[PDB]
Amino acid sequence: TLVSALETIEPEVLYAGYDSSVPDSTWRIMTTLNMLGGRQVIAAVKWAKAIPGFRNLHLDDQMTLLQYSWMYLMAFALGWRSYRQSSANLLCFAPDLIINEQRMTLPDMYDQCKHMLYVSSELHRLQVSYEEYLCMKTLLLLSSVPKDGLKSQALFDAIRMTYIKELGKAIVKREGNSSQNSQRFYQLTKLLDSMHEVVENLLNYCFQTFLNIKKLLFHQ
Amino acid sequence: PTLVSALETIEPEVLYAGYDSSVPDSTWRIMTTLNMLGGRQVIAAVKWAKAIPGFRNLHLDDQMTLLQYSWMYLMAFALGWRSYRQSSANLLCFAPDLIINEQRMTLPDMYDQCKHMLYVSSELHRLQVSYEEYLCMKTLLLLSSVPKDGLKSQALFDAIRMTYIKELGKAIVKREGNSSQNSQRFYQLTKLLDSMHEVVENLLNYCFQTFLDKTMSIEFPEMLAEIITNQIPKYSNGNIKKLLFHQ
Amino acid sequence: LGLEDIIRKALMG
Amino acid sequence: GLEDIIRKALMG
Ligand SMILES: COc1cc(F)ccc1-c1c(CN(C)Cc2ccccc2)[nH]c2c(NS(C)(=O)=O)cc(C(C)C)cc12
Ligand SMILES: COc1cc(F)ccc1-c1c(CN(C)Cc2ccccc2)[nH]c2c(NS(C)(=O)=O)cc(C(C)C)cc12
Repeated sequence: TLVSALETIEPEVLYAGYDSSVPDSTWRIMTTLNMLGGRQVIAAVKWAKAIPGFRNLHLDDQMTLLQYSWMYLMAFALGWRSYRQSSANLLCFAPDLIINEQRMTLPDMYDQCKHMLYVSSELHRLQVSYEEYLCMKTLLLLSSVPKDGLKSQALFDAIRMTYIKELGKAIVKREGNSSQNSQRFYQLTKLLDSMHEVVENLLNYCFQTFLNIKKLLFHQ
Repeated sequence: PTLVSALETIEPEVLYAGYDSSVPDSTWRIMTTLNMLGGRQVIAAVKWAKAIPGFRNLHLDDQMTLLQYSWMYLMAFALGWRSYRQSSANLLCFAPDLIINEQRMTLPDMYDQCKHMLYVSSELHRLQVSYEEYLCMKTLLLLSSVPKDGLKSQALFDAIRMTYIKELGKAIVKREGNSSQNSQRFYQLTKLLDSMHEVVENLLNYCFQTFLDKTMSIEFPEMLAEIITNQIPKYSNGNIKKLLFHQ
Repeated sequence: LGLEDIIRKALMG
Repeated sequence: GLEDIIRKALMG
């Protein structure tokens, strides 16, 4: 029977996925941040294209750097804004979206909030300048490479070195003596290295609530 | 100039998240939740259509065109059915875990649309529509619009449509109805089918307008230029022929 | 257009 | 996923 065929193929009702155990406010913060993050990624790719020496690289490498470094750039830009605006007290995601950690009732969220404040706290503790931050952020784009290697691995090695030199210049500009400079370079490069662990835990948290790489270091 | 002055020149302005306080958290959650659920409901409707006897025999381009015209006819009619079977047309039963009380709703434009979605449900209640009538009617809603320049498999489309029209007659009969009341039921069920064109037009209008104001404009303002460009008509009065049982 | 992607993916899949 | 978002933004 033709009507029997229709009764058979009728799909089952779909569930909305509404979980009342998750409050409306925190649901709205999570979803708004997911959307904001999507737009920050687009903005990061547009920024990278404008970096001296970046488009000169191989299109597959440009693609793989951005795919490795997107959350490095966002968490770091988050740390900077949080330090400048709130002295590392709140997560300053956007001018119209400021998150107070002690308004986050589910523990996993709160612990991730606390961990994101670390980057901010270190930028505050070290009193990092705009010029230092700009150089450090360019270095975060060039901090992860595939074990299988890059196509334009030579031009990358050269450009990373030029940005390590521009950071040295930003440090120099604080007018510290040669001994203050070398310890400041050590401190800023240790923060850079610590980003790997920061991003892994943050990326873990984000996928957990939602559902080949060689991580370069300055210190071994 | 210096390499760092270049970095300072290219640092993007911070993005606004677009958090509109005028919209309550519960309202925001309901309208974002319904958008996501609707995306999944469209996917389910495509899988369902692929399995409709006769549908995959049409040209692939026609199959695509029919689904593009009719996704919200199928969604709004199934919403009507579930709202009738669960609440007897008192509430919008979008999903078992998402039932909306039109009275505990903040905006009136939302309310009017809810009353319009409830109208489909109250009519299915009023006419005491059977599962088999519903199944035939829902199939006919997938076949309720065609391009004005016709489908590639137009003759097959017509034959399929007539087959399911005949199938609706067979379903009316099983209600154990009076011969005069059967010709009367066909008239009322097809009149409700015809009225879906206005229900959907008004619903898609409200949905697109609310979405562009409350979601796109607030949370992705950069998307707008390409959205409004893609929305431009190819023909002066469109290419959709809405099929009617009653002229 | 955006809905068109969802429909074609689900249609071909 | 995000690979497509990065591809669209880089190419455009
Ligand atoms: C602008 O956004 C951010 C900027 C930033 F520098 C660091 C983190 C985020 C961030 C994103 C953004 N996406 C795109 C991350 C993502 C990645 C993979 C899968 C899903 C989401 N989403 C967040 C959520 N929502 S959630 C809990 O994952 O549903 C909560 C929190 C905190 C309040 C914990 C933070 C975020
Ligand atoms: C499962 O969903 C539905 C099923 C259904 F049979 C009829 C309507 C909906 C429905 C959708 C779903 N999308 C995907 C529709 C859409 C269309 C065009 C543009 C964007 C979204 N979204 C709704 C919203 N959110 S809104 C206000 O447009 O931002 C509100 C309401 C009511 C509470 C008014 C209803 C809906």
